[PDB]
Amino acid sequence: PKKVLTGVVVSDKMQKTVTVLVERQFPHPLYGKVIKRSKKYLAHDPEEKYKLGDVVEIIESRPISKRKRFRVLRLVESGRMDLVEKYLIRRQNYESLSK
Amino acid sequence: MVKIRLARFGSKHNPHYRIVVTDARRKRDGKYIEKIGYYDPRKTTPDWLKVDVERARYWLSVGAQPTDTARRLLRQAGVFRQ
Amino acid sequence: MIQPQTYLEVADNTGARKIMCIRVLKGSNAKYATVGDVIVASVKEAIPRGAVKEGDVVKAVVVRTKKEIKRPDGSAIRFDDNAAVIINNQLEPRGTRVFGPVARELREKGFMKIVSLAPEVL
Amino acid sequence: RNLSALKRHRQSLKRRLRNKAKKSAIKTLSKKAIQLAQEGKAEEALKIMRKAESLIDKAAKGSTLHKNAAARRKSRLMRKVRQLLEAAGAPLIGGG
RNA sequence: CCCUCGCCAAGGAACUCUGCAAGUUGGCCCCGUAACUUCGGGAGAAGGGGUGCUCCCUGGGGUGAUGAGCCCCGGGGAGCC
RNA sequence: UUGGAGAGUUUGAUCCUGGCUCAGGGUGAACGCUGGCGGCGUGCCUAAGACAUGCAAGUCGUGCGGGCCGCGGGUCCGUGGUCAGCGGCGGACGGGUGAGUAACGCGUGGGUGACCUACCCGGAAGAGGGGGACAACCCGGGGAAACUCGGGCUAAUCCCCCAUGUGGACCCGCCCCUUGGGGUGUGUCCAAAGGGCUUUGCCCGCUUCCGGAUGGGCCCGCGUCCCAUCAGCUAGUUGGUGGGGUAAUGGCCCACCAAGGCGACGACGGGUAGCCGGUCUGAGAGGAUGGCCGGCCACAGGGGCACUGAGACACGGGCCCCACUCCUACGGGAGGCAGCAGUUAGGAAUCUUCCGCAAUGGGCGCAAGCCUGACGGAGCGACGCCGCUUG
RNA sequence: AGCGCCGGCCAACUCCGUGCCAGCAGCCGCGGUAAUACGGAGGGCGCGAGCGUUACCCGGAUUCACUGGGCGUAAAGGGCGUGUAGGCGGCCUGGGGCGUCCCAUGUGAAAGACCACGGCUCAACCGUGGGGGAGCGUGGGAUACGCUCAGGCUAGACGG
RNA sequence: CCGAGGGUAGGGCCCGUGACUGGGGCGAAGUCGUAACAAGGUAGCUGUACCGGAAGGUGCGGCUGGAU
Ligand SMILES: [Mg+2]
Ligand SMILES: [Mg+2]
Ligand SMILES: [Mg+2]
Ligand SMILES: [Mg+2]
Ligand SMILES: [Mg+2]
Ligand SMILES: [Mg+2]
Ligand SMILES: [Mg+2]
Ligand SMILES: [Mg+2]
Ligand SMILES: [Mg+2]
Ligand SMILES: [Mg+2]
Ligand SMILES: [Mg+2]
Ligand SMILES: [Mg+2]
Ligand SMILES: [Mg+2]
Ligand SMILES: [Mg+2]
Ligand SMILES: [Mg+2]
Ligand SMILES: [Mg+2]
Ligand SMILES: [Mg+2]
Ligand SMILES: [Mg+2]
Ligand SMILES: [Mg+2]
Ligand SMILES: [Mg+2]
Ligand SMILES: [Mg+2]
Ligand SMILES: [Mg+2]
Ligand SMILES: [Mg+2]
Ligand SMILES: [Mg+2]
Ligand SMILES: [Mg+2]
Ligand SMILES: [Mg+2]
Ligand SMILES: [Mg+2]
Ligand SMILES: [Mg+2]
Ligand SMILES: [Mg+2]
Ligand SMILES: [Mg+2]
Ligand SMILES: [Mg+2]
Ligand SMILES: [Mg+2]
Ligand SMILES: [Mg+2]
Ligand SMILES: [Mg+2]
Ligand SMILES: [Mg+2]
Ligand SMILES: [Mg+2]
Ligand SMILES: [Mg+2]
Ligand SMILES: [Mg+2]
Ligand SMILES: [Mg+2]
Ligand SMILES: [Mg+2]
Ligand SMILES: [Mg+2]
Ligand SMILES: [Mg+2]
Ligand SMILES: [Mg+2]
Ligand SMILES: [Mg+2]
Ligand SMILES: [Mg+2]
Ligand SMILES: [Mg+2]
Ligand SMILES: [Mg+2]
Ligand SMILES: [Mg+2]
Ligand SMILES: [Mg+2]
Ligand SMILES: [Mg+2]
Ligand SMILES: [Mg+2]
Ligand SMILES: [Mg+2]
Ligand SMILES: [Mg+2]
Ligand SMILES: [Mg+2]
Ligand SMILES: [Mg+2]
Ligand SMILES: [Mg+2]
Ligand SMILES: [Mg+2]
Ligand SMILES: [Mg+2]
Ligand SMILES: [Mg+2]
Ligand SMILES: [Mg+2]
Ligand SMILES: [Mg+2]
Ligand SMILES: [Mg+2]
Ligand SMILES: [Mg+2]
Ligand SMILES: [Mg+2]
Ligand SMILES: [Mg+2]
Ligand SMILES: [Mg+2]
Ligand SMILES: [Mg+2]
Ligand SMILES: [Mg+2]
Ligand SMILES: [Mg+2]
Ligand SMILES: [Mg+2]
Ligand SMILES: [Mg+2]
Ligand SMILES: [Mg+2]
Ligand SMILES: [Mg+2]
Ligand SMILES: [Mg+2]
Ligand SMILES: [Mg+2]
Ligand SMILES: [Mg+2]
Ligand SMILES: [Mg+2]
Ligand SMILES: [Mg+2]
Ligand SMILES: [Mg+2]
Ligand SMILES: [Mg+2]
Ligand SMILES: [Mg+2]
Ligand SMILES: [Mg+2]
Ligand SMILES: [Mg+2]
Ligand SMILES: [Mg+2]
Ligand SMILES: [Mg+2]
Ligand SMILES: [Mg+2]
Ligand SMILES: [Mg+2]
Ligand SMILES: [Mg+2]
Ligand SMILES: [Mg+2]
Ligand SMILES: [Mg+2]
Ligand SMILES: [Mg+2]
Ligand SMILES: [Mg+2]
Ligand SMILES: [Mg+2]
Ligand SMILES: [Mg+2]
Ligand SMILES: [Mg+2]
Ligand SMILES: [Mg+2]
Ligand SMILES: [Mg+2]
Ligand SMILES: [Mg+2]
Ligand SMILES: [Mg+2]
Ligand SMILES: [Mg+2]
Ligand SMILES: [Mg+2]
Ligand SMILES: [Mg+2]
Ligand SMILES: [Mg+2]
Ligand SMILES: [Mg+2]
Ligand SMILES: [Mg+2]
Ligand SMILES: [Mg+2]
Ligand SMILES: [Mg+2]
Ligand SMILES: [Mg+2]
Ligand SMILES: [Mg+2]
Ligand SMILES: [Mg+2]
Ligand SMILES: [Mg+2]
Ligand SMILES: [Mg+2]
Ligand SMILES: [Mg+2]
Ligand SMILES: [Mg+2]
Ligand SMILES: [Mg+2]
Ligand SMILES: [Mg+2]
Ligand SMILES: [Mg+2]
Ligand SMILES: [Mg+2]
Ligand SMILES: [Mg+2]
Repeated sequence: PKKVLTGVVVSDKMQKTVTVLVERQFPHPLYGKVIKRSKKYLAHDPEEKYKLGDVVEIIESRPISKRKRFRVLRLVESGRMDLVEKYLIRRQNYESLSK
Repeated sequence: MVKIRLARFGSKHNPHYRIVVTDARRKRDGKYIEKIGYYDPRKTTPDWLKVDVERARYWLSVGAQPTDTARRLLRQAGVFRQ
Repeated sequence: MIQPQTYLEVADNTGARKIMCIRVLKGSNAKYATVGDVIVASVKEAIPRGAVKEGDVVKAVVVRTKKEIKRPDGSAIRFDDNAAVIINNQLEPRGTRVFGPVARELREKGFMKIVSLAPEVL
Repeated sequence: RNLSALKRHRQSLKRRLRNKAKKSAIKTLSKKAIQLAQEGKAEEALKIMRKAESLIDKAAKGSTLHKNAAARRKSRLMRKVRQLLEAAGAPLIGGG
């Protein structure tokens, strides 16, 4: 099937595009422990209906642009700004990891 | 075209072909599309020939072309009996 | 009209790019070298790992010049630069190709080896 | 030092002539027809547009155009001509 | 012959105590800019591109009146010698 | 549960910590001393340095028209061969190599309603009527060669026009469907080549459509080394609208618009490496490795480019630039072994300028057959394993 | 018929020569006039068209430790706080079923490897058959623990 | 237009090399002394600071891993 993933919209500052952050767990291949890793997908939103904070599902689709190969499938939940904070606070922290 | 032929396995002075369906442009001993029987030209065992005949008729039915000396080993196994 | 201090392009593959004349080898006190003349020169600019290297004092035959040479048939030829091919003491190029045209004058002066390797002779 | 690959190059050169030649005309005409259809000039646009469409599908018969190119070329022609005529109209001949 | 001045083939500092003198460079706009640093700078570093006229489209300001005329600061396009 | 051994050495002696060392297995090996036979393997790991000579891709007279020698026998005809030419189909496979690449390259699983596919198979229908070019060939000019310029002639499965429309292509409408999938109505547009026999009949072809089969393009999830003494990177950059391009999506390319995209889950940068099936070790977990064989990729002196084509941006095709070498009659011109052998350089070191298309396979052909350094075999070398001898 | 070895590790011991020399050596160490340790010899041990050396890989190395180590004095606790990200997290009840677990099914090419058989007089080599796997797609299922949403609590924590 | 590359100019990283120079490892058959190990003959060590041919010394503060 076409791969479907669920994630939070973290950017809407593009026109007709949202950045949807998808997260996943998996046991570490050697040390066993369940670990998380996340990844941003640029998702096509022709309708500019998805907004910051939306938890959504995106479906792998025929390529729209360089880097956009997913359309937003459908809304799941609205207003998870607490997630968007998680992401943003991390980016903001980066200003402290330099020299 | 897609073809049915003999891929030489075995070893030196000791042939052992696998009657096989492969693309014509493959190499002889290359990746085949499907194995469908074997052939021992030295005839050194009770069954120095074998053929999935139900299959060899499919590939033929759908356009595979046998080699000369494969056509035969398909006649000799009566894939041609009408 | 090449003279000490004159820079010449080098039209071969010895790796020398630019030489500066330090003497015209034509008698006791010659003022100028022209086509077919031999100078002694310093290598002022070369490319890495050639036969020759910056600092080398070499000989070269002038093979084209910006001052026009006149000919007995009333014509003259003139090139856009002053160029010399680096040679050894027997007038043979130390290089193995020569680039650009050369003045036919070289031939009558016994630079056959150079004249033949040249793409054009004018 | 010889081959019939030489022959094969000899021919390529010649096919190339016929091809380039064919593609030039197709572009010359579509443009001619799109040009007309802008200032349309309805009947004349459509006239030339057919002459292109013919020439397109004709190249597509051989190696010049892959048939989908022809399809693609044709589609984009018609889309252009028509939508140009809508700033003025109305379609004098066929078609369609 | 001297002064002050203009040009000059090829070469290009070989002149001379010394490039002395004369060349070069040169305004404005844009790009771009190193060591080092007292963090100001070094910087106009260096280096480079643009520069006329013509037509068409167009943005803002002052004066008016919010407009016209006048004056100011631009932008994009196509061209001409 | 088919699997798990340790030892030497710090002290006068001890226990402990801890490093060093060894016995084991392995290899594309090399070096020494020695060396009888056979089988199967296997052999440039370094200079992706440079290469003398042969050979590695052709075939069809059942597409066409001629030349030259002959056979048949009355200048003309037939028949055969041979040689180019025109026209096919092959030359995009097969063979080499591992330079580049840390990438959707590879691996694994998926997507294409965003796509192509020569020859092969199945099914639907079809081949009417016209016209022309260019070689070969005759005639001149130019060279030592490579060769070529110009004038004219002629055939065809070569080229074009019209006819014919099962169908197919495209715009608009409408129905199902739901990314560009299938159907339908109007308008418009598109086919062709004939050759051969035993000649009112068959064979090989030619055409347009549909499906199949096979081979591919593109896309996505996850996996894929070292340095953070590389911490910030990004202007076609991230998105959008329109167009261009392609078989096809896409910033792949372009114009305009917006100001975005990425990064400690390690961007950017540097270094190293083709990846896998596997291989080697190991009790296992793991570590190491990617030679031979199979799969994919990448490359073809270094670079760029497109043409032809179903397919190439093409190892033994084309163009241009560079580097190098060669030839020559000194005017000019030619090459690309990382195909098989072979030379040279480098190196501790890595093979016969062998034989054959008999076999398997591939290409062209109705077939006979022709070509095949793929392949099948033979040669050299204890290189490896296995077998055998000196009783 | 050759080659290595015979101090210990490590299987194999005596004579002469030499005298901190000549030399051996993988580690410990051998040689300064009675050397099983150097060189030769006899003899012995191990392999045998081979034997040894050098190089490199895994092993021994639980010496990067997931399996499977450590930090008072052996190498090893940050000089101390505060706190961002992260990692981790009490008792009870429901919904979801992401992790997790089960079944089915597709994929997991061929060779190789493993078990059986068979062909070359054996073997190597080679053929036929068998056996599976992780992992990933799909359908169905389970809900204890981890997760997530929702509702309770007071033993953690905070406050009066 | 783009474009292999060529040319000019300025930057960044890396490697090789360099008069001279700084210490480091080793060798050992030497000179000077004896700093540490005993209360090591001034308990030691320590961060810093000034100083001395040299180990070192002294100040300030710290630790006991100090003998009696
Ligand atoms: Mg788009
Ligand atoms: Mg110098
Ligand atoms: Mg041909
Ligand atoms: Mg035109
Ligand atoms: Mg084409
Ligand atoms: Mg086509
Ligand atoms: Mg002058
Ligand atoms: Mg001048
Ligand atoms: Mg000067
Ligand atoms: Mg000058
Ligand atoms: Mg001077
Ligand atoms: Mg002087
Ligand atoms: Mg001066
Ligand atoms: Mg001055
Ligand atoms: Mg001036
Ligand atoms: Mg001025
Ligand atoms: Mg001035
Ligand atoms: Mg500077
Ligand atoms: Mg500053
Ligand atoms: Mg300064
Ligand atoms: Mg300036
Ligand atoms: Mg300027
Ligand atoms: Mg003016
Ligand atoms: Mg101008
Ligand atoms: Mg003017
Ligand atoms: Mg005023
Ligand atoms: Mg006004
Ligand atoms: Mg000891
Ligand atoms: Mg001790
Ligand atoms: Mg001892
Ligand atoms: Mg030990
Ligand atoms: Mg040997
Ligand atoms: Mg020998
Ligand atoms: Mg052999
Ligand atoms: Mg190689
Ligand atoms: Mg070299
Ligand atoms: Mg060479
Ligand atoms: Mg031959
Ligand atoms: Mg035929
Ligand atoms: Mg013949
Ligand atoms: Mg012929
Ligand atoms: Mg190939
Ligand atoms: Mg091979
Ligand atoms: Mg490689
Ligand atoms: Mg990199
Ligand atoms: Mg990836
Ligand atoms: Mg993938
Ligand atoms: Mg073709
Ligand atoms: Mg005719
Ligand atoms: Mg027609
Ligand atoms: Mg732009
Ligand atoms: Mg678009
Ligand atoms: Mg294409
Ligand atoms: Mg881009
Ligand atoms: Mg990430
Ligand atoms: Mg890291
Ligand atoms: Mg590199
Ligand atoms: Mg490499
Ligand atoms: Mg182990
Ligand atoms: Mg590797
Ligand atoms: Mg290797
Ligand atoms: Mg391979
Ligand atoms: Mg390349
Ligand atoms: Mg190339
Ligand atoms: Mg080469
Ligand atoms: Mg090339
Ligand atoms: Mg080719
Ligand atoms: Mg090429
Ligand atoms: Mg290529
Ligand atoms: Mg190829
Ligand atoms: Mg070649
Ligand atoms: Mg001549
Ligand atoms: Mg030429
Ligand atoms: Mg050659
Ligand atoms: Mg060789
Ligand atoms: Mg040598
Ligand atoms: Mg061989
Ligand atoms: Mg054959
Ligand atoms: Mg055959
Ligand atoms: Mg055939
Ligand atoms: Mg041969
Ligand atoms: Mg031994
Ligand atoms: Mg032993
Ligand atoms: Mg013993
Ligand atoms: Mg002695
Ligand atoms: Mg003795
Ligand atoms: Mg010993
Ligand atoms: Mg002894
Ligand atoms: Mg043996
Ligand atoms: Mg080891
Ligand atoms: Mg052990
Ligand atoms: Mg380990
Ligand atoms: Mg542990
Ligand atoms: Mg430990
Ligand atoms: Mg503490
Ligand atoms: Mg600190
Ligand atoms: Mg927290
Ligand atoms: Mg949590
Ligand atoms: Mg809990
Ligand atoms: Mg679940
Ligand atoms: Mg499974
Ligand atoms: Mg398998
Ligand atoms: Mg198993
Ligand atoms: Mg048996
Ligand atoms: Mg098997
Ligand atoms: Mg529950
Ligand atoms: Mg709660
Ligand atoms: Mg409490
Ligand atoms: Mg450029
Ligand atoms: Mg450049
Ligand atoms: Mg150039
Ligand atoms: Mg020193
Ligand atoms: Mg003291
Ligand atoms: Mg003392
Ligand atoms: Mg004391
Ligand atoms: Mg002190
Ligand atoms: Mg003193
Ligand atoms: Mg003092
Ligand atoms: Mg204290």
